[PDB]
Amino acid sequence: DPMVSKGEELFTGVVPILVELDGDVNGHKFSVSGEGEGDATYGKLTLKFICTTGKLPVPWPTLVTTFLMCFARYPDHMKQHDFFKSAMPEGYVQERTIFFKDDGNYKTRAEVKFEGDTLVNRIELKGIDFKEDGNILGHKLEYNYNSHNVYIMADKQKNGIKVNFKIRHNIEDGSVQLADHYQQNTPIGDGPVLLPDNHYLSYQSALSKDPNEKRDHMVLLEFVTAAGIT
Repeated sequence: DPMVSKGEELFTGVVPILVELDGDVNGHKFSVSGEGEGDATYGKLTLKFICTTGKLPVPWPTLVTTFLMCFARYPDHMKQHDFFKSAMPEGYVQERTIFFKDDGNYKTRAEVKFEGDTLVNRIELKGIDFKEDGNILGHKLEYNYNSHNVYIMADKQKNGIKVNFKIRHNIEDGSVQLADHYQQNTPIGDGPVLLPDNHYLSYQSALSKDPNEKRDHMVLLEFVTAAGIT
């Protein structure tokens, strides 16, 4: 299928990635840069993010979802449902509202596309209505991350997809902070895209620290696999 080919020929091997984020949460401004690589053959991403403005004013775990669904591994039987690769190289826009139960919300706009051989994710993030002393602005979330499925459905009238899901971040006292994600993606180009049947992506995420890094940062290892269309 020459449409499936175009996506295979873009993602076949290891692809370099660059991430850039500008954020303002409750007027606490910050910028983050990430670099790493993805190998969609294995659904694998390896990334390191650095807060280039100093201290990150929110917990690194709260940004993991915001910081590349094009690197999902779609099983062979599911390749006709991979919207994300089908939009490349022109890319797609990924927008979110993330509602932190009993606290503030993040609104995010990203553009994911190739710049030459490099896959780029440019993000603006605005957070409003946070509690200065809540779990987020008060840094009470643990530095870890649970596995989650993400359910993708077509958004046919917008030539794109909608995605809905809950992340539960562990709090230091042993409870959980719910982060309800609402998401929409639309292609940046005017060409055809694969609009999927309902399926999900399964995420595993591991957070760590670079022992030789003195700046505020996060090392992120993710594996992502499509399923749910037997």
